[PDB]
Amino acid sequence: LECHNQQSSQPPTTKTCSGETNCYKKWWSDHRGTIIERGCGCPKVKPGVNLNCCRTDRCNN
Repeated sequence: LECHNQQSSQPPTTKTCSGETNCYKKWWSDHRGTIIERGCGCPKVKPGVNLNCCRTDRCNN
């Protein structure tokens, strides 16, 4: 499964995951900025932080 890797405002980078056939994206705004991060798997959705789980390729962008 090929999903994105870049975070925050990085370039369009992807990578193949092994065993894991899922990817998720998490982001959260700060004082005067926005932090973004993606990866494979599906963590727990915590309150205050944005997170999205999907099973689509590069779905975590």
